Amino acid sequence: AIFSDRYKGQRVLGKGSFGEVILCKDKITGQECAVKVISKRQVKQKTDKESLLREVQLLKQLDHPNIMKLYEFFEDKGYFYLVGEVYTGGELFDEIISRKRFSEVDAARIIRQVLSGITYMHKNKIVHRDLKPENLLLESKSKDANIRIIDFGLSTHFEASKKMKDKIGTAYYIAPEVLHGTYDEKCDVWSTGVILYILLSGCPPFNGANEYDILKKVEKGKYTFELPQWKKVSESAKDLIRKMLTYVPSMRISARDALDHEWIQTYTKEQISVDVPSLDNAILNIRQFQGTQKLAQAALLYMGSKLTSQDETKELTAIFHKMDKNGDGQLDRAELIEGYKELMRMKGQDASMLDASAVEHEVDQVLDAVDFSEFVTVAMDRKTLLSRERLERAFRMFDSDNSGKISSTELATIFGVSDVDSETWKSVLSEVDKNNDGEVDFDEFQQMLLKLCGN
Repeated sequence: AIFSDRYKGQRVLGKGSFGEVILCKDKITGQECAVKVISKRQVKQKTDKESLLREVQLLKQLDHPNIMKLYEFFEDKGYFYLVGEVYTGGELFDEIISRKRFSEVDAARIIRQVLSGITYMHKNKIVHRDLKPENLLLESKSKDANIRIIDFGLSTHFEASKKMKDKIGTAYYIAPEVLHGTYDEKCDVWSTGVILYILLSGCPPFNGANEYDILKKVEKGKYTFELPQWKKVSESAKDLIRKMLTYVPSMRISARDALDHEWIQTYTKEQISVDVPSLDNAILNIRQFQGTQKLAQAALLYMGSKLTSQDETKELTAIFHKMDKNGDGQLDRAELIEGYKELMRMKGQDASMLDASAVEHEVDQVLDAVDFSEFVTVAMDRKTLLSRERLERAFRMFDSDNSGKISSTELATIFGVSDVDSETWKSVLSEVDKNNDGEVDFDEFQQMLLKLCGN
């Protein structure tokens, strides 16, 4: 069976671990689904094909309210397609930052859900390994929505990307034993402990100015509850966190036992809410955390889209250059589709244009922009639109005081998370604005990113 015979792509949902997520629709039943499209060229497998098929077959038979359902699985020469249910509530942390109040009751409800999902998957011998806030989606846009964990069991069969645009955020949550090579399901308890620590304080327990510094702290495994905002927190919560962030995995609490912990039992009850305070400083610090992570990520995706744009601009120009037998006056719709399809056929059938019919429609959207090779320039900047828009929006969102500016200190934090060399971005700043006075506006920030990706 072929994926594109059964599903049509509707909208690009965005970048995930190992590939893009596409909103797709079943061509017969009209059923909407979220499809993760994993390119075999960017991601190599680290297990034989048979063991992947076996795990896929198992996953299709599993069901739990806090686990993203896997419906179907397809493979062609270029891609794996993981077809699952659509959730529209967005990422947990994005919902949390919009709240005005947040308490240990709210935290405990969240963590009980995550642990319930984890406990279930561990019973079926499935480990996540890459659990992080972006893998926690809410089922709907309502309040106190059900949490669905995504990407369970991918880690085992696909080696993670070494491109930093894909690694953003990963270092805070990885269990030390995963770094050293010997790990088991207890690594998911660690990651959840890290997430809980951030929920209650707004700051990562293992932090640093870049990936390496963070990984160094994880590997030593030492963390503290010294920050002022921990005074607001119960001793039971801190005791659970200590057990989840226990270094030696055999001494670390299981997911199932974490569910029976006093903190979970006490704070996931209805009447306790009337005598529990709101963790305002935690909400403030998580807002800062989330904004920073989304801007850094948007910056890297913007640089990546620009490099992809420049690659494809030149490739598509040459394809038409060849197809054209003689001179200009050669913009022929069928030939444009043939050339755009040639561009795609060289890489395969990508996520944004899964079918031959997807290219025809895309060319028409470009032509409907440009009446009846000006086609190339319009075609490419439409692809990067979601990156430019995401960048500016992430910039506005990070600029919470609406000052229009990001400070030098904020740039150091943003580029550190982005793993952009310190001496490099400072040099780029001087070329953009020679007389800058310790801050950049959006255009200046954008100019820096362009220079940081050879433009």
